[PDB]
Amino acid sequence: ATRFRQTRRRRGHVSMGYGRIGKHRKQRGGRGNAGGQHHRKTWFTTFHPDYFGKHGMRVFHLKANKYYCPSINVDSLWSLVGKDVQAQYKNAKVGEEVPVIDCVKHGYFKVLGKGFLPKQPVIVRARYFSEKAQQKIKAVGGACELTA
Amino acid sequence: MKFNCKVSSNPSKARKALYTANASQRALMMSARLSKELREKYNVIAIPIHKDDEVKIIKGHQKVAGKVTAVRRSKYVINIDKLTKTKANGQTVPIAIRPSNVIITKLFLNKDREALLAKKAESRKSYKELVAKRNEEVAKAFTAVYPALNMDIFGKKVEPITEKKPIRIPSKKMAEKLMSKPTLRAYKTGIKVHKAKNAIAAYKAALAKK
Amino acid sequence: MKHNQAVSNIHFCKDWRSKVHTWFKQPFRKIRRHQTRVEKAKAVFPATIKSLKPSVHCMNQRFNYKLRLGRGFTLKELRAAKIDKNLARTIGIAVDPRRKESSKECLNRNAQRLTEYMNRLVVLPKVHAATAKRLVLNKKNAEAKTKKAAEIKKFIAEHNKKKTKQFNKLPVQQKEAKQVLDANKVIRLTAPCTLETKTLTKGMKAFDAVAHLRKAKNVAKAVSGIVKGQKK
RNA sequence: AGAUUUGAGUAUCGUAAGAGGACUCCCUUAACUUAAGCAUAUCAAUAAGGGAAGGAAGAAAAAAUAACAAUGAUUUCUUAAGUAAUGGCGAAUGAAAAAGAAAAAGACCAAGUUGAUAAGAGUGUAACUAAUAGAAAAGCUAUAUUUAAAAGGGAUAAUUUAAAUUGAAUUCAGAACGAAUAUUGAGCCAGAGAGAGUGAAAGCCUCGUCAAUUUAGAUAUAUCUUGAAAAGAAUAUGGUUUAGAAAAGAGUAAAUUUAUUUGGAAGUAUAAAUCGAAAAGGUGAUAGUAUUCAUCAAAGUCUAAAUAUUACAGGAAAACUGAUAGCAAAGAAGUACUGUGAAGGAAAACUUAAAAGAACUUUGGAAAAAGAGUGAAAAGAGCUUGAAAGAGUAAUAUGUGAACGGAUAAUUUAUAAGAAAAAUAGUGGAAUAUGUUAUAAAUAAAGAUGUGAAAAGAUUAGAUAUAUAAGUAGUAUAUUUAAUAAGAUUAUGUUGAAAUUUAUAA
RNA sequence: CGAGAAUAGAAACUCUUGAAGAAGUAAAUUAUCUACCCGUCUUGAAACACGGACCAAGGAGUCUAACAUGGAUGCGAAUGAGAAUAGCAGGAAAGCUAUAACAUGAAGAGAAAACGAAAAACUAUGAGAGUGUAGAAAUACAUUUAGCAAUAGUAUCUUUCAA
RNA sequence: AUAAACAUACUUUGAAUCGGCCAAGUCUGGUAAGCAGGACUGGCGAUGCGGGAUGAACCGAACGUCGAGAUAAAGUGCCAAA
RNA sequence: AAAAUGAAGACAUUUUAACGAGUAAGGAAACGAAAUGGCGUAAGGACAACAAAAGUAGUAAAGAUUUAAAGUAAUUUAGAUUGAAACUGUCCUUAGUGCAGAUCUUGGUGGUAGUAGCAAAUACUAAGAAGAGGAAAAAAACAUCUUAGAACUGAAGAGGAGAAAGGUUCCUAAACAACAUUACUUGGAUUAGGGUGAAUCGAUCCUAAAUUACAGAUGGAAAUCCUUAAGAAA
RNA sequence: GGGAACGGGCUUGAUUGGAACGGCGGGGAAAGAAGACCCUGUUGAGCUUGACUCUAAUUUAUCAUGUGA
RNA sequence: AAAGACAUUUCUAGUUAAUCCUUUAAUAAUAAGGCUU
RNA sequence: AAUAAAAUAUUACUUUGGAUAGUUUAGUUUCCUGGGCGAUGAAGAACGCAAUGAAUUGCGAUAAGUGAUAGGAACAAUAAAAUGUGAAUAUCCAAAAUUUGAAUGCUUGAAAGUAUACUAAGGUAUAUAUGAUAUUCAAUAUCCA
Repeated sequence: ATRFRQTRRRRGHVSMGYGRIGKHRKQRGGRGNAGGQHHRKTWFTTFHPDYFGKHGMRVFHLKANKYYCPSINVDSLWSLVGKDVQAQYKNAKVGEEVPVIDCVKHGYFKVLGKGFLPKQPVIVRARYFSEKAQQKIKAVGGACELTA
Repeated sequence: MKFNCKVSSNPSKARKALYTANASQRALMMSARLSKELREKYNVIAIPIHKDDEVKIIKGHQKVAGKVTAVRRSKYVINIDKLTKTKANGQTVPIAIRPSNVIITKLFLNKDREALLAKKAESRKSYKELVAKRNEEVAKAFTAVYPALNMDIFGKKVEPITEKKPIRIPSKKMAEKLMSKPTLRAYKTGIKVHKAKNAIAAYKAALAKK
Repeated sequence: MKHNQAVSNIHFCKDWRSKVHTWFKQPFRKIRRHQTRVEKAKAVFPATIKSLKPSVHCMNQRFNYKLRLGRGFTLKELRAAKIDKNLARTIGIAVDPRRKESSKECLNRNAQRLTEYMNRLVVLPKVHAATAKRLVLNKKNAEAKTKKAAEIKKFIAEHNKKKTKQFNKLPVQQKEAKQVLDANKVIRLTAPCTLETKTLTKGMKAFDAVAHLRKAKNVAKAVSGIVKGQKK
């Protein structure tokens, strides 16, 4: 909407809100990120202090698929199967059927342990497990299963 | 609506095709309607006009009847021997008439007008009987669903439904608040004007009774 | 630049105006392709099938739990399904000799796909006339096949209570033709998945998943020390 | 003398050239610019120069990715991603696999083998030839599997393209106008109320538009005939008697160096100088050597489809411009005109419905003027309207080295404010108000909890038929027979808020 | 003599002018007071600073792309899926539908290998809700309970040489 | 003691600007300057009005359109109100 | 700013109190007690006589010129004249959206101003003719043609012919709107016709300085070199 | 007089009758030209030079396999 | 020594070997690249 | 002190000028279908042809048009002649198609020209490079009597 721009409220004002002393000239210190080490150094220090330099080792061809590992906390495990299934097997124990939460089927590979688990046995199947994730699962009466 | 992507609904292209039309196409655009007596004789609505025909001017200042003396396809006009103007210095000039302001009252039929009139009459009959085939099929569907009614009802007067069933919807209260100020003022003004018209009518009715 | 902003990285310093591609032909690609699809649906009528494709696993561990349509069945999958590789391309089956047999599970999964397709397949005779040899030979062996099918019915009756054909017969018969556009939409890649439930035992309860992960990691990083020690 | 090789002239039948180059494949080491200077860098496969193509071209069938529960020619789109990486590590530059789609199709040469070898080649045509990747010849055979007389004609049908034909309903009535489509009134058509023309605004005046018809042209579209339905032929795994005891692309792949290029960084690609392989070998992007592993098998060729297009040609649209705008060009526009040349390069739309474009007289040398006349109207051709700047005429007003403006009055001019009506006392109640009744309408319900019906399907177990059938409740389809489990959708109880406010008439 | 308070009373008018033109307003002239050339740069221009003879028409913060803040909106541990693309009716550059790749987010630190968050929290002040009494009109005090947001500080936990 | 709820504390986003000049019961360099440079404050710039005849900065006082009054600086022979 | 009232009244509510200078600059839209309020241009989607003919318009549109009214203002409204066919009001959406300046662009027009000028090339006069075009109180000047007078270039010419360049300007007749700084009956100007005759003059033919081919040589290319050397050519 | 320190305009005075012809060169800091002198731009260009960085031409070394000693 | 479906991890002491991270199919000795100063 | 000639101011009418309004056979952009040239002489250039034409349009010594097939009564500025025994008009057709230009027998400046062969004129063919076939040859290049 060009009728709501500031250009429609500065018609009649000579300089269009750019000043009479310091005009609206072509450049205001260079083009792009020019002068990052000479006259815009105070801007780069203030707002991007680690812009200039090197840090870390180069990876000549990065295989970003190897670092792909979605994670789910223990507190979010039961939401994969829903609260209806969770309440159905609320009084399960050793010996009878216990729901299996296949994280890989839902796109989660590693199970991290954060937050609390409802006090029901559960079988958690995933590729990797955190240390506290296995402790919290076992303390609730469940089991940890490996995949792939 | 037009569903033929080949023809154009652009006014500029329609006028351009009118000015640059060849002589063959200009003949058909210069068409006139047969009179009552000729239409009964041939069952043809209209034909392209021709020299030595007799027409009758039905629109314009002078509704005279005359004989066609020229069919000027460059100007899309015709000339009549009985419609002339004296060009100041004594001599007369024909006055141009559009062929849609006249009706043909007598035909100059040599041999191709006879063939054309026969062809036009036959095509009129075929389309008239084709429409009858469609009309009965549309009538057949109506009867199979409303056996107690006939299709002539669609041409008579219609009796509107008078039942005035209301519905309780929990949005009539909000309606006045769902209008912007410009349309709220118009709606409230119409309510006030409508109410005042009933007030004067009631005053008129009361006086009429007494 | 003034105040707090990101460092701008815009590659417009070249001539982008001649590098601009606009998609004004998008609404008409849909019409052009759909119309070409319909004319493709005729001509090759029936079965404008986009060829039966195998069930293959997506590459890499990021995707390997998913199945997707490959390109062409391997020669072993056709041999296992008892299909001639020369006839396979003519009955709407994709063939790919470039693909190597990856696993037994792949061989069995994609041999079952061909078996299901061959049962759902109806091949019309090469010659429409009723005097064609295949229609003639169908009647000729119809008497003999009745006794041939007698023991096969009881073959699957007692046991279920290498002699295996090199090639199965093509299903060839005269029928009212119904056109399906793609056979990959009839034969699913995988069955729908429901909630899995398992019996909780003390054996699974005591399993130490983290310890096995660390041991697998530590054993992998310990092969370096073995080689250095051996060379010492 | 004769047999060859190589090179010429002539004759015959053909072929290339030039135009165009928007899109396509390439060659060549621009600079302005950015880096707040500048020299690498950037601009940038960019401009200019040069070559070659088609309706598309290019590419295309792994010496390819990957490290997986693995994929699988090429192209194009989405995502990856402004990421990995490159970079006076500054400014800046910058991919690809995986993944999702459109479309899909694989075939040959060389080498090898077969040699009573086949007008033109024996210094070799021709035939066979790959993932069970030691192939290839001739003849018998076993088992599974495929098969109708090919190719070419004729006809019908279907689907499309083009042309032609056809295509409703007021030639309605009144009033008024220079003129009716506008206006008033009564009607009609519509799978047609897109559009144009018509003295002026049209669904029904003309042409058209909707629905259609006919005839031609194609499809590798199906049907029947020619055409018999046989002889045989083909695919694969074997067995056997002879034949045989292979090959797989060289100044290439690499290497040293130089130069350009790349995101490719101890070298991604190209080229040149030198050098130069093979009882094969290439790649896994940190150089080196070793052993494994994985995956391919270069140095010859073709290949539809999905994709691009601001040349040019033919169409259709538009929240685009409306004669200083939109193309430079709404007229004989790349024109007039300029320059030796390469080149440069405009301006200019409108009388009226219809020329009915005054037409005869007087004045004048003529041009013209004044009458007269046409027209609804001079709209009078320098022609729709006709602004401002600048002038002329008429009316009014003022006056000593500026003029104009503002506040306040005076003079003159103009505009401009009205037809009702007294005191007191006899009749006379009329608008309204107070309140009583009756009538009407409106205003209260958001939810909560019960009982059913049920399409489409889904699973399982049976039955019939067809096709196929591995020793894995045989599969698949069509029609039927029962059961479970849910079910989109849908019907209906109970529960739960009134008593007020206006209007109307006495 | 006399405040408060109680008892009772006394105000509804003239004149002049105006459709023969009132009041007001406008225009022109006269008179008193008053008034330097606009735009711009500039400490400062009426400037002996520059542009401006006059009039008409044109004429200058726009479009594409990336990020951020903010006001309105939808949904919300999800949001978008008008990614390509594939279908539908209608003929349609419009509209509707597609258990869906991916983007951003739900987890953060480290150059990287390798990892991956509870003492079901604590402390302070703090929003709100009740009662009683009185002034007395609103309102002002006492007392019971609650402790959100925000800020600051604490234990505990993840990664890092380093929080 | 006094004042202070349209108090106080701010948070985010952003504009313009960083050529300045003047006064003085101030200072430094200079013989000095309507010179150059500073400390504190008030101004002009950005500001018209009443007065100083005239004037960016002096004095009084800061401005919506007006009526009536008391005033400020400063004035009261005429121009010019007294 | 605070109280009060609040489904629609209306003037963007009622009351009370304080306040109002301003360059650069800021205050997008929407927000019932509104987190500023509005005017104008053009186009798009709607709405515009509620009872079945539903904004205005040949009983006069837009535009133009003025006269009055409303508004603080941007502007709006109406009358009259002119003009004759389209247009307007409200809400949203959209922008090629508001000019006094840019030595701004294009076009048109003033003062200067009836002014500076129409002063090199010695020079014209008389009678007659033609023509609308020497009249007149000397309006002292008058273009073309003939005759007479008086003169100039002075034969290295203001003479008679050619080359290049121009291109019909050549000749004749009719005609004078424009053009030749007055005028023109004149013209190299307007209109229409007519006109250029070669065996012997030239071109054509020959070669000069030089120039360009096939084949060849060279170059990434375009193309360059070679002209008788390189050739089964000439 | 003050003012941007040399007014046609402003303040106070001197003074003024409207329209102009021929001259004239005091003024209009008169017209012509975005000062060419001077300075500033992180603006150029011609020319010079062991200014920095390069390059044609020239030069030197190696490689590019004729036979018999 | 204690838990573990018809294998394999944990705790304890002795031993031997390797040991800051990377060069992305796995290792090795050179080489190079990271981190802190 | 005085006059209003010039000057100034407002309105009406007229004029110079061409703004404004209304309008559009012209543009711009997007999309769809093709992308169909040439030694059988292309694109481009020149010249010529209408009863009265200068441009433009169309055409090529058969000239603003010929035949055939459709088509059915006009054209016009003026006059002719023709015309239902077929006027306009349309075309992927047939005939014809000047000089050039890749330009190709040789030459070409603005150049007029000119050779040979086949069939006096007129008309054809004859550039360069190149493939296939035929024919005539050349070189002791290899054998070879």
